[PDB]
Amino acid sequence: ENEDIVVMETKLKILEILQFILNVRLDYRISYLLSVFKKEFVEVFPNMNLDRIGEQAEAMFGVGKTSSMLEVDDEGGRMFLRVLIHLTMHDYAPLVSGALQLLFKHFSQRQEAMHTFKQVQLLISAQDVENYKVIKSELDRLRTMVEKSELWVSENYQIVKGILERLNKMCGVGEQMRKKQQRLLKNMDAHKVMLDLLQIPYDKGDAKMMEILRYTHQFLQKFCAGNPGNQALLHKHLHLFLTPG
Amino acid sequence: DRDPQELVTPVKFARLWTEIPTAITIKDYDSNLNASRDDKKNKFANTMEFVE
Amino acid sequence: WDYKNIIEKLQDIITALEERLKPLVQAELSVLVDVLHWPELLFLEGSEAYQRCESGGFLSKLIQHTKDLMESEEKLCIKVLRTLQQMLLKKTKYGDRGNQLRKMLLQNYLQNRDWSAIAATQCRLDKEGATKLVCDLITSTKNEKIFQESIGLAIHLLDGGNTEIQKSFHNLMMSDKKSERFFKVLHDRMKRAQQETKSTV
Repeated sequence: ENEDIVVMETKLKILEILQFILNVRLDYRISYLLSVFKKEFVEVFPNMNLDRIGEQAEAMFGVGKTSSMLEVDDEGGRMFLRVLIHLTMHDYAPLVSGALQLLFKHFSQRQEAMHTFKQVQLLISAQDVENYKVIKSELDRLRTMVEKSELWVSENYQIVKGILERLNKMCGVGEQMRKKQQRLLKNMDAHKVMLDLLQIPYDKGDAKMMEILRYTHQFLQKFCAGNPGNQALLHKHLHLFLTPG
Repeated sequence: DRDPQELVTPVKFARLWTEIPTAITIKDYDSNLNASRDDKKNKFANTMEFVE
Repeated sequence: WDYKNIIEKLQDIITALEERLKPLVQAELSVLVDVLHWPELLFLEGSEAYQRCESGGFLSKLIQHTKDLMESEEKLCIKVLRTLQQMLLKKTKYGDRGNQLRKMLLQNYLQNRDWSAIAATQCRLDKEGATKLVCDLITSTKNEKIFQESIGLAIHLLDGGNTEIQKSFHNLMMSDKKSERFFKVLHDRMKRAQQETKSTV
C-alpha cells in the first residue's frame, strides 16, 4: 500500500535477519553457559565455585570487553538502538511492530538468557537424544491434530491411535527409565497436549474414537506412578475429570 | 529455495553431555557446522559473494 | 559420571545464575525506561530526528502503535503498557550492582547529558494520548490482562489526584461515543464480582 513498499520490505527483511542473528547469539551464550558448567563439574568431579560462574555470566553480557565481539555494533549498541528508534517512527505498521519487538528484546538479554538456559535439557546418552527427538515429533503431530480436530471430530484416526499406542508402550520401562521419561515428558508439557485431546466435542456414541480416550487416559495413569510432582500438576486440572464415567 | 535447502533453528535446546566442550569459542562455534555449511555453500558461494 | 549429580549441579547453577542477575535485569529495564524518557539524546542534536523526539513524536507514535497493535500483538500491548506504568513510577534502587549496571548502560547509550515531576510526566503522557490509549483499550479489549494493565496505567495517570489528567479523562468520557460501553464494561465486571462474592459466601 505504501508508495515505498519495496524499501519498507527491505528494512523489514533486514530486521528479520538481525533478529535471527540475535537468536544465534543467544544460542552461543547458552553453549558458553553449558561449557563452563561442564568444566566446573569435571574439575570438581573428575564443591563448585558459584562465584566464578556468576562472574563469567556477568561478564558475558557485554559488561566487559571479553564479550565485545558478541555485540552486533561498533558503537556499543548505539547504532542499533538509533536504528530501532528511527524504524519505530516509520509509517508502516509491521515495520514498527518489529522495531518495537527488537527494542524490547535488547533490554531483556539477561532474563531471556536465564529463561532459555532453564529450558535447556541435558541428556548424557545419544540414544536418549533420539528418544527426545521422536517424542518431540510425536507430541508436535498430536498437538497439531488436536488444534484442528474438526475434520475427525478417517485418515486422522489411525495415526492418532498409533501415536497414542507408541507413547503408552514407550512410556513405561522398569523404574529408572520410567522416572527419566516422566521428567522428560514433564519438561515438554505433553500432559497439556493430551489433556486438550479430552476436551474435543464428541458425539455420545462413536465406538471408534473411544479407544483413543481409552489410551489417552492410560498414559496419564502412568504419568503419575511414583511421581508426586505429576500428580500435583494434574491436580490443578482436577475439575476436568469430575464427569460421570 | 529447493529440496536440498531446509530451514534451521537458530537456538538448540537439546544438548549432549559428552559433546559439550569445556570451553567454547566463536571460531569453534562456527566450525562445528562449518563442514555442512561449506559443502552446501559451493552451489551458492558465488551468489553469496555477490550479495555481500 | 553420575546423571543425577550432573542434573543436580545443573539445577544449582541455574538457580545461582538466576539469583545473581535479577538486579541486573531490573537495571536493564530501568535503562529501557530512561531511553524512552529521552529518545532525543541518542540522536544527533542537529538532526531533525532529534527535534522530532524532543517534541514527543516518538512517544506519540509509540502510543498510536500500541492502540493499533492490541488486536494482534496483545503481548506487545501489555509490554508497552507496563513500560508506561514504569515510566510514571518513581525511580527505584536495584542494589549497588544494579545501580552500577544502570549507570554504565545509560552512559553507553545516553552519552549526552518528586510529585511535581510525577505531574509533569502525567501531563506529558496525556498530551501523547496515554489516557486516550487506556480508555480506548478498556472499551475495546477482550483480554483480561490487557484490561488489567490499562486500568493500572490509568490509575498511575490519576495517581496523586492530578487535576489535569482527571479533566482529560472526563472530557474523553463526555466526547467519546463508546463511553457507554466503557461504563458497561466496568459495570459488567462489578456485577460478576458481586455474583462471585455471593458464590463464595
